[PDB]
Amino acid sequence: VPPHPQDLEFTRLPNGLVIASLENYAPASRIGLFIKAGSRYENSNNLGTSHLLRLASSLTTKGASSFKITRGIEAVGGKLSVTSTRENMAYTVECLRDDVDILMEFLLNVTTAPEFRRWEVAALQPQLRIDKAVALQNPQAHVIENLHAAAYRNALANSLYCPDYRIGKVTPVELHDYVQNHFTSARMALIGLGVSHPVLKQVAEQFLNIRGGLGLSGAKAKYHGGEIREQNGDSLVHAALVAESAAIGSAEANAFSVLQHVLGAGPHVKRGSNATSSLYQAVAKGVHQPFDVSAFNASYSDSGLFGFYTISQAASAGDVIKAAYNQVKTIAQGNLSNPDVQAAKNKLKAGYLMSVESSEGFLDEVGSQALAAGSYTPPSTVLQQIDAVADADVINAAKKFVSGRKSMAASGNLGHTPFIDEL
Amino acid sequence: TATYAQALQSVPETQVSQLDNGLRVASEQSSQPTCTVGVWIDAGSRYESEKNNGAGYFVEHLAFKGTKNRPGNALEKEVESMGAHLNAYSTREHTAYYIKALSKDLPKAVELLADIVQNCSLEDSQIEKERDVILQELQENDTSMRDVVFNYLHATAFQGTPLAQSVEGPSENVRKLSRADLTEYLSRHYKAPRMVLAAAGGLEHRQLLDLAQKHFSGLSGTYDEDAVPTLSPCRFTGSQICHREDGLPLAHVAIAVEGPGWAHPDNVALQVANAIIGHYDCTYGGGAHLSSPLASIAATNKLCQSFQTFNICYADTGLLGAHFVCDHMSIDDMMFVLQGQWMRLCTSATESEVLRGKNLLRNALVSHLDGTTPVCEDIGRSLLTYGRRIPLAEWESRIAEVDARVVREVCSKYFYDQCPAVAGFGPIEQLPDYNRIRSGMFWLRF
Amino acid sequence: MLTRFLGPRYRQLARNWVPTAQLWGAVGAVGLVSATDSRLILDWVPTIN
Amino acid sequence: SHTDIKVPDFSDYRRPEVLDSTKSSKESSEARKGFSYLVTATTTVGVAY
Amino acid sequence: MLSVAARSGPFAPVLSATSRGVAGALRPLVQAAVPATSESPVLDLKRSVLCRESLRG
Repeated sequence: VPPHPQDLEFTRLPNGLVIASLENYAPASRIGLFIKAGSRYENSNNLGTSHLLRLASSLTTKGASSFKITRGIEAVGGKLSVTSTRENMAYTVECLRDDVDILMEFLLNVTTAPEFRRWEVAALQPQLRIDKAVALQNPQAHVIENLHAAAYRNALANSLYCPDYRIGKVTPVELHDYVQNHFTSARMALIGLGVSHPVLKQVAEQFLNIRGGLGLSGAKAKYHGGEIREQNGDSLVHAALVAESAAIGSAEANAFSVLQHVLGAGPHVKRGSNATSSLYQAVAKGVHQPFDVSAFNASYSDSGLFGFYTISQAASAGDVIKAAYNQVKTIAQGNLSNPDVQAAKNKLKAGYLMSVESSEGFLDEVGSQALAAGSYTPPSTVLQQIDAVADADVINAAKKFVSGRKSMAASGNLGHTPFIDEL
Repeated sequence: TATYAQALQSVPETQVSQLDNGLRVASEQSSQPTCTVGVWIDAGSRYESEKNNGAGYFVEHLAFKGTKNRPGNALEKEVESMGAHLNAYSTREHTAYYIKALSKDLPKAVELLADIVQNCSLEDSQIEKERDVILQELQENDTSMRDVVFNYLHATAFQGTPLAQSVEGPSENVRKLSRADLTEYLSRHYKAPRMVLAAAGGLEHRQLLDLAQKHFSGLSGTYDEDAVPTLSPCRFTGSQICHREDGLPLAHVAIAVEGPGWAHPDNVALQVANAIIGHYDCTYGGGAHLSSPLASIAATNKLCQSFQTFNICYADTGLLGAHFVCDHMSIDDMMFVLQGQWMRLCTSATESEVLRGKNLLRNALVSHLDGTTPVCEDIGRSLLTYGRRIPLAEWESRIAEVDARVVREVCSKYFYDQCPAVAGFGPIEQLPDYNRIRSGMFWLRF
Repeated sequence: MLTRFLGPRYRQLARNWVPTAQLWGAVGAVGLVSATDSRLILDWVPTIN
Repeated sequence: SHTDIKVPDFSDYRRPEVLDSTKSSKESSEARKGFSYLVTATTTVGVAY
Repeated sequence: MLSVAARSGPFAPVLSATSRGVAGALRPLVQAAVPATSESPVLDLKRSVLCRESLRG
């Protein structure tokens, strides 16, 4: 006999801040401040400022020194973590119920009263290099960073990691400017799990009433296309082929999500042949062994990148890519079932529900929703949204991929990795 | 607004029920639309001979490659078409196969799990493809310095016992294991009183029961009798294995004393003490200001790249200690500091830090039981080791009771003046001599 | 001047080292006695005269 | 393949109290440390003389 | 069904005070661990995977 639940309470304040909270009678609490401040708001003169920022969540703040933040949080055994994507920056804090108040205070201090002292920021610069080196050991992170650089001329092209030439040069004034102008009410969302709506609402009306920054979701991502190639000798070539798709929230995005599942995202079975994966079976048929494929799908506020990603021996890259591309073509030419889309719908829906099974998952989903849409869309209607996707919507997305100006990034021994020209 | 204490009482009681087999079927109903179903089995490698070793790891490979009702790849096609996920794992003492799926899908998920855990088609052609796949995995695991060190550690601490073995087995066993070898191991171990069907999410316990009688009726009933042995204890030795290799750029070291098994009540105090020492890694924010003295001194003087304390548990024994990774010239200082903390805790542990430990542990516990999967896993494991499901309220009480006196009493019992099992790999020229490591396990002040 | 060492923890520290420090002083005591014999400090118990 | 990593038998060197894989070693530990330490204690008493 | 990163695909780094620096969205790899020879360092100038602040007793 589990307790009857509770509904999420949602509220837009007139200054544009949004507040969302669920009272699950959990032993722990979770509070995250979602801010539209990702790397896409950086420009040519301050690339990397959002990285250093992301790494500075525990520098001294008015009201709370570094030592206090570190010692105060660890004394109740909570966490303070900050996570970024090209569009948002999210500060989440976690701890047992009885300790929300202090964590709440540290959160407010980090996001709204950072001091960014000269010496403390100076000591933090080398972290950019350690942080960056650790992310870059996954060949994926290079590729995807090069993919965006190649696809966009603008905002989403920015890297989520500080460019090498800026390590050591981002200044305290550049952080203050980044905060005063992006961490404002109309670009923020305060989500809570294990707290109550009045409390969040109280905290928001008292402390999150900041405004005088910029305005909307962008300068506008202008998609352009092109290709970046990084010779490497890794024995395995990583390549990603992609075209402009659709912005998040639009009906068309859902079609792409369903296409991603018709083609193939990750695996469902440990050490499996991946039978229902259109791309995989298509590459496997004519390529004999070490390899991987998956549809790739990224959607943002004002654009989207859809296509596929491949990993394969250096000499088979061309073949893997060409088979993968031809598979998409086959879907774009009408050769799509109905139970396939049905299976895809089921893979996608099961996955979404799975993605919000836990607190961490739920919370991030609620925060991003608040920023992207200004609403909270219950699992029922998301499943309903997915169901409205017709077979023709899926076919139409494939057709959009097949004929759009392409974008590509690839790393490895590129000697047999085709150039787009040749696709 | 409810308190933390109050919230612990709110978590629905895990319902346990037994079949006429020995198959325990337990569940924790939530309100989630998703769920996780699985079969936990008391089969590992601590149960294997020497010629045999690798047996279960080999079955894991064949487990999802076809049953008698669902051949070569049909199982995959079903799991995938409903959007479910089928995963599995194996330690030295446990094997598990779990399906992560939508709630409506519970009937099929149990049905599938049954078919895999009973009617497995270890077809000759497939067992032969898996030998090539497993050998590659062994080649791969060799590049993981961390996995290696823990296997070395196990191999030295448990020297001549079944616990010294790895899960995957020696390469020579992988290439010679026969179908008969696998079939016998399945027969001996995959039997009802040694398995627990566990689930968590949007399910009513009666569904689970019905499903368990419907699809698992057919094991142990007309079975058991002679050929069912227990587990012999494993002598802990305490020694050292050093694999010098200057070609690798960072040393890995793992040191531990013998800990008590799962059952022992003093695991809570050990975890509190371990939490105080905590963990570190070169990407943690906050360096010099971290509470843990080891962490702090490690970050400021850069004496390491990462370190982590652990408390591994097996039947009536365990490995308790820490593991770290660092530049060739920091192995000594790193050790000195590591050991410094154990004794400090053995002798002069103070109240505030013990509360930090207790709190770090309350958060680890609750933070970990978030989602049908970890919870499901928790039900299955617990019943295999505890025979019960230990409610959060109890663990809370057990944590609450720990004060400084306990910490310095419980650490002393396991750490003070005991021989460690040391395992090293990489540039280890400066790994301290055993005697010196041994002499740092006690202190002359005290 | 020199008293940042006052507080619950420092008090706690002190008490954990009491059985030890006391025991240690006794070592040295018995040590000094036995070193210069039972006239130059501490006579008594089963040893001659 | 690092799984082929043996650990040579030491029966030929282990004290008797530790010869059985079948049983704990925590028991003979006290006796073992006892012996080895008694030896060094007796020695210091000796040297002290 | 917003939440770009979990809509699977685009990248999402995380920094922490107690936990560890993560980089982790979607593309393949998982079914390259199966058809194999997908090595990895283990712990070459790095950090550590799986991360901690999870346990039990």
